[PDB]
Amino acid sequence: LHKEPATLIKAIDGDTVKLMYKGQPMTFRLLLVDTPEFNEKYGPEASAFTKKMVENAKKIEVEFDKGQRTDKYGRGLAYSYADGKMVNEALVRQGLAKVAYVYKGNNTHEQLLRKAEAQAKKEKLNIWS
Ligand SMILES: Cc1cn([C@H]2C[C@H](OP(=O)(O)O)[C@@H](COP(=O)(O)O)O2)c(=O)[nH]c1=O
Ligand SMILES: [Ca+2]
Repeated sequence: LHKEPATLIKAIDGDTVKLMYKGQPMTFRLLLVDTPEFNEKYGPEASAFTKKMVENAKKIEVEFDKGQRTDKYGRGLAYSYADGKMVNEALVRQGLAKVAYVYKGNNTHEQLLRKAEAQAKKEKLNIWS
């Protein structure tokens, strides 16, 4: 897998963000995670967490996995990094997302994320509290 550049256009919610990628605006949906919707418990906290992470970053990157790069809604499917830190993993590690939507061929970072979820759950963090 390869990191590629992108620039923040707008935070949207915990697991979706609007980025400029190859010069085009796209909504990205973060691979392998599920945040609560804004309307649901921890939803605002997930949204706040991702927002700060992407807004505070000097450098945003996206990393596609080996399989589909866009979903049925035309959202980009990627791992995203804020100054070298994976947003996907960080959400899970904080108990603000569950590992989810694990599809064959787009799951390179599955076990990394499951390990973070296990640590979050052990800490009884947020969603696991
Ligand atoms: C994360 C992810 C979601 N999706 C689709 C599956 C779900 O379809 P449905 O909308 O039919 O439920 C939806 C979940 O996204 P959200 O959690 O953003 O709603 O997005 C993918 O197809 N691939 C993916 O890797
Ligand atoms: Ca969601």
